[PDB]
Amino acid sequence: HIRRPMNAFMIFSKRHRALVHQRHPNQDNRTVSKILGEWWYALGPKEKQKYHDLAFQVKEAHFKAHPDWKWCNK
DNA sequence: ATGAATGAAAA
DNA sequence: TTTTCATTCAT
Repeated sequence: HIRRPMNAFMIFSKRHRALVHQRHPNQDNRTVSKILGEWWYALGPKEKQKYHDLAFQVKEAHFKAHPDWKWCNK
């Protein structure tokens, strides 16, 4: 099963979700998601375009390690 | 034990 | 609107 290439904020979330959870004691993982969104807005273009470069580099190797793959929504 | 909903974005 | 990750919470 070929899954979609990760977004930029998806990579961000993967790298910082645990952190947000540790730094907001026993919160809900949806408030964790929200705070992750806040962190993403408050992030400087400096690293935002780094996560963007990461998303590009994952996307290329997804469009070549899987030829003829489409964004199919049922 | 299985599904819902929280977040950004490219499609 | 859909879905990529993750996961508490609700069912």
